[PDB]
Amino acid sequence: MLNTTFANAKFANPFMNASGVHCMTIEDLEELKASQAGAYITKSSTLEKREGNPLPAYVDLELGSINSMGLPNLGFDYYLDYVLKNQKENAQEGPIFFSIAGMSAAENIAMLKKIQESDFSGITELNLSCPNVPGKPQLAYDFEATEKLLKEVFTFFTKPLGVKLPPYFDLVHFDIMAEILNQFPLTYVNSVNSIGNGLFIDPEAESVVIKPKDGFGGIGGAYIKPTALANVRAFYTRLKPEIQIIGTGGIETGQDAFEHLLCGATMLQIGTALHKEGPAIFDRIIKELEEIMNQKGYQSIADFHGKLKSL
Amino acid sequence: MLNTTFANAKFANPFMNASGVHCMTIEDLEELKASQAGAYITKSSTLEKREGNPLPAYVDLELGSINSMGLPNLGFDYYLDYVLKNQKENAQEGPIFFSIAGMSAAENIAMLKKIQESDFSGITELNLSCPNVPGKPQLAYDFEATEKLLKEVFTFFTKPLGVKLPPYFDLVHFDIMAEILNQFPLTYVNSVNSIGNGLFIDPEAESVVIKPKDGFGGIGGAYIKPTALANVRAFYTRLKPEIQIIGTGGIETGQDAFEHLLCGATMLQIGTALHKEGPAIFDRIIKELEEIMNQKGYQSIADFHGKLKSL
Ligand SMILES: Cc1cc2nc3c(=O)[nH]c(=O)nc-3n(C[C@H](O)[C@H](O)[C@H](O)COP(=O)(O)O)c2cc1C
Ligand SMILES: Cc1cc2nc3c(=O)[nH]c(=O)nc-3n(C[C@H](O)[C@H](O)[C@H](O)COP(=O)(O)O)c2cc1C
Ligand SMILES: O=C(O)c1cc(=O)[nH]c(=O)[nH]1
Ligand SMILES: O=C(O)c1cc(=O)[nH]c(=O)[nH]1
Ligand SMILES: [Mg+2]
Ligand SMILES: [Mg+2]
Repeated sequence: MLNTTFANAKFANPFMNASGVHCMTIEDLEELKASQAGAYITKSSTLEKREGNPLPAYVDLELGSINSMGLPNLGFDYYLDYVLKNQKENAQEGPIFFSIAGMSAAENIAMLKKIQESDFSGITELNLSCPNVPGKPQLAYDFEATEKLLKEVFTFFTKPLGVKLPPYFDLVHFDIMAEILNQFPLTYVNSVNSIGNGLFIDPEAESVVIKPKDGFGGIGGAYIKPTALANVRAFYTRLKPEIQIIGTGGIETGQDAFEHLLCGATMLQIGTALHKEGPAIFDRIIKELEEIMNQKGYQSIADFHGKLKSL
Repeated sequence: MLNTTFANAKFANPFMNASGVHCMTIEDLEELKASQAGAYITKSSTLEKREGNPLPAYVDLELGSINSMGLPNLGFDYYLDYVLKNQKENAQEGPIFFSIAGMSAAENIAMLKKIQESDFSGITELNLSCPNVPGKPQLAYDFEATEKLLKEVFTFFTKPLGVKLPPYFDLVHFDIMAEILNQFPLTYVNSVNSIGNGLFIDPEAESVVIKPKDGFGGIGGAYIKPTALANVRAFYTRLKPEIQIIGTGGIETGQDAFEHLLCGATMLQIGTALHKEGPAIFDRIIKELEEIMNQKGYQSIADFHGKLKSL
């Protein structure tokens, strides 16, 4: 019922992990492969291995999560070797996704060049929105810098590429970004990364709950679903059909998934909920979405994809 | 216990209504005056009376609210005439706040000039963040336009003035805005207005829940507290001490209030919670905050104001 076509590839269902969650090591990735997830993506990588910010850096909240991980990752070479090797094996339905988050334009270009030259046949996700790198703002909030980077990327990168975007809150910003992105042979847009620089306080201790950046961190979970759905929908009505969408943000139940799909998302990523529940979440949410479809008499996602009604 | 000094004026407590909530008519305002609120503010006004966006425009949500009112208001002259006659009665402890949200820079300048020329002795709040007027983005997301407007404003406005700001999610943005604001003799900054252009969906009807702008509206309530607290704290550590802060966003309990004060807010505004509960909320939240202070052995807000601890 959930069979999905995305990036000219076929997936059993639209569910995936969100980059950064349960995808740090080969062991984590193999657990996602064994789960019911339709597809999975690697932790955003940098050219070299990176330690990350001081702990505590992640905290579970009643309405979601707050985090300032700081891009801890095992490095580009580590992830490229895993994907190449799981590619040669033909042991899964649908390609693996590879996320990169260079700490400079040159770094992103270097990793993209390596992917282009390698035998990698999967999908790449360029992260333009990490809100937890001290001194390095979200690139996608700088429209000029974003367009400049993408123009250089497309002068040589021919493989499937998507961009992970931060949430926008002004309609003109959606217009500007859509006009920048529509000029490229981009495969997809993934909205949204965490709501940047939020704060959570322990009132009894009168202090913040994470160590990095004086307690400021990316917000995920139920707190952000309204923003996530809005971003998915706003881009769905502005992007050229050639650019599909991956919806991310506040997905915990089949109903949350149904809502993202109504908005126009094709693939769906789970962050916070997966962090709390583990890979078993995929079997649960798949069953919940199928039940919603059964009650409505839908046998395919096409029966409601992007059909959100206005009043 | 809650006695507060703000804008060189004395207030019984820091609580106020948030502009837009329970402050449309003289009757609403008189009800706020009779309540236990330390101060109150008028609905943002425009030069001409406005009907507002088509209904339904406001919906109560489990985690907050979504709205696209569209600045319905009785017009600048209506509110000015009211505050001018009330001021003369000397019937309350502390000035009334007057909010303005002109459709254009020219409209804001015209209203500010009328306030300057009038005998108004209260406090004015310039709203640079309404996210619900079709085709009119939040001015405060355009740093150049914001600085330009404020420079003209201060060539003539000498009365107390604060600015209502939209939420920011990137530290560099707080730096830019702080640099801009610190060059002016502003009285305060009010963070934050609703999280703009969010979306809420009724999964059973497969439809949005508000009529304007295809269902996109400002988000308030529990959903936005992490963002609201972060904005209050980020400006508290960046603004010159002459510019105080009013904290707005997700305040429903004494604990929420305590958190805003710990961040650096001096006055506190309640929107969504007041919309749902009515003016009786002030008596409830005041007692909740005093109980928190009593348990901690605090006898004044100064005992913890801005004392949020980092790890
Ligand atoms: C602990 C943690 C680490 C994350 N790491 C990444 C990352 O490396 N790359 C990326 O694009 N997003 C990262 N994200 C953001 C997610 O991919 C996702 O966009 C976000 O958590 C919003 O989804 P949610 O509401 O399901 O949590 C991370 C989120 C969390 C909580
Ligand atoms: C129905 C409604 C009308 C509002 N009208 C205004 C307005 O005229 N001017 C303004 O500055 N803010 C307005 N706001 C925003 C609030 O003042 C407040 O910033 C927002 O709701 C965040 O606070 P909350 O979490 O307590 O709701 C409005 C909010 C709502 C829900
Ligand atoms: O690793 C991180 O800090 C991180 C990166 C990113 O893109 N998003 C997030 O929430 N955290
Ligand atoms: O009247 C409105 O639509 C409105 C104005 C504003 O500044 N904020 C908000 O949430 N609504
Ligand atoms: Mg599997
Ligand atoms: Mg009173």
